[PDB]
Formats: sequence, structure tokens, C-alpha cells
Amino acid sequence: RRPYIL
Amino acid sequence: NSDLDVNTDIYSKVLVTAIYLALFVVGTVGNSVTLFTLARKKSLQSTVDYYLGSLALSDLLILLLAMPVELYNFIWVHHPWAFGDAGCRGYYFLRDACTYATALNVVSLSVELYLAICHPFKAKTLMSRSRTKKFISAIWLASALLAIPMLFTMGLQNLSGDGTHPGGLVCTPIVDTATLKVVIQVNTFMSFLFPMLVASILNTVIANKLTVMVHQPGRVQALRRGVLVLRAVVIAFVVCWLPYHVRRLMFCYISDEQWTTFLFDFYHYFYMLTNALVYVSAAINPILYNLVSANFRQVFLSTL
Repeated sequence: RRPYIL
Repeated sequence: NSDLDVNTDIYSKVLVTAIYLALFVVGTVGNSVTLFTLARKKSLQSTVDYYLGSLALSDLLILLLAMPVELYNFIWVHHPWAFGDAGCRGYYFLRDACTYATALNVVSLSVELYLAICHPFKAKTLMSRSRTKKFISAIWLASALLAIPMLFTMGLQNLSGDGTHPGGLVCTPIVDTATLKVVIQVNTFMSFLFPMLVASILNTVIANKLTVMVHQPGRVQALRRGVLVLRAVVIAFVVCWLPYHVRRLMFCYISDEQWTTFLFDFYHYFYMLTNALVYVSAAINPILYNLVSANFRQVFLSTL
């Protein structure tokens, strides 16, 4: 999966 | 939905929270007291009091607005986002704006210090206080303008399975990968690389010209103080903000096939680190002022 928090 | 869950142990959370609160009290007290100190001041120093003042403001904001929100929603509970769309956009907008303001203030301080040590006789014929305040305002507004893209880059998305679960409501880039790469690149260049390269060059020249001046009253003392201070501020800015920009580049440049669980957990612990450094930057300036200058220390202790 990929992080959604920048 | 356990897909939006971030796997970071309680130890790191409590530690980061503690560091955050320490930087919160030290930073807020330091910067607020700094502002009140510059308020009851009473002449280029009077101008660098404005700049410093501005800096303090740019810190306080981040400490008073960005920190609680980030602690809660970005460290303690990653989903769902609880501050709505306006909070989501306004957060990052404020972040970028304050960053730009800080950088521009640093470069401006470099220029003003250069003019102070090279042409003091042309500097005492001074850019008036009014024009200085106008320039501060110009810096702030330019910072807001440069922070504009975050109002359109970020937003709310439901990343849950069905896309209907209220717990999946997260604050995230609502923009495709390429464009995000673009605005992040622009921010990395304009808020970090460019102005800090300029500031470092200017500070090198400042050091050399200070050496030449020494080789040539209290003006020399105050000048040397300003030199060491500004050097420390530039270095601290670079060091604190370096890993931060690396992480945001890491956020969008790593392909989907490369993203493992390891890189995920690592990304979030690294988030803790870089942002902790950001708040260190938010709390560093008032500490430096007290160390180098006995006067400002005496007044700082006068308030407290």
C-alpha cells in the first residue's frame, strides 16, 4: 500500500 | 477499516508527544516573550527587531495552530480526519506560508546584515521603519501567494473500502501524482534550496567582510553577535528542514510496486523524526538570542 499522509 | 492504520508502537508516539510538548512550551514561551521584548524596545537593530519579530510570529502560529492538529490527527489518530476540508487545506497552506516567510526573512536578514557591515554610513541613512514594515508585509503576502497551491492540492478523500465509511475520511492530496510532484518540487526549490543557498553565500560573504572589518565601539560587538546568530539560524534552518523535504519527495517519487510494509512503517517513523525537527526549528531562534546576547537574555528574564 501507499501512504496518504503528506 | 484497518487499511488506513499506521503501524507505529506506543513508545515512539509517547516519546514524540513528549518532545513535541517540550518544544511547544519552550518555543511558545520563547517566541512570545521575544515579541513582548521587541515591543517594549524603546538603528538598524530596530529593523532586525522587526524581522526577528516576524520570525517569532511565524513560529508562534505553527506552534499554536499546526502543532495540536498535527499531534492529534497525524501522530495519534491517522484516520479519520476531524478538522474538515477548510482545516485540511488551511493546515498545509499555513505550513507553507510560514516556511516561505521564515526563509525570506532569513535572506532579508542576510542582505541587511551585509549592508550593515559593508556600508554602515550608507545604512544609517536608513530604509525607514515604515518602509521596513511595508517590506515585512510584502514578505508575508508573497509567502501566502507562494503557499496558494496547497489550497488546491490538498483535500478530503474517503479511502475506505466502499468509500462510504466515515472512518475512512482522510486529509490527503486530492491531485494526481505528476502535478503533486510539480508543486512539491516548486516548494522544495523556492522555500528551501534557493533561498538557503543565497543565505549561505551571503553569510559567507558576511563572515569574510566581518574579518576584513576587524582587520581594518559597540557596533563591532553587536555586528559580530549578529553574524554568529544569523549563521546559526541559517545552519539550523538547513539542518532542520533538510529531512523534511526529503520525506515529501519520498512520498510521491516512490512507485507503487516499491512500497512495502517496511517502507510504510519507516515512512511514518521518519515522519515523526522530520516533523520533530520542524518543531525544533520552530523553537530554536529564541534560545540562540538568549545565549549570544546578555541584554536580550536580561530582558527575556525580565518578562519571565
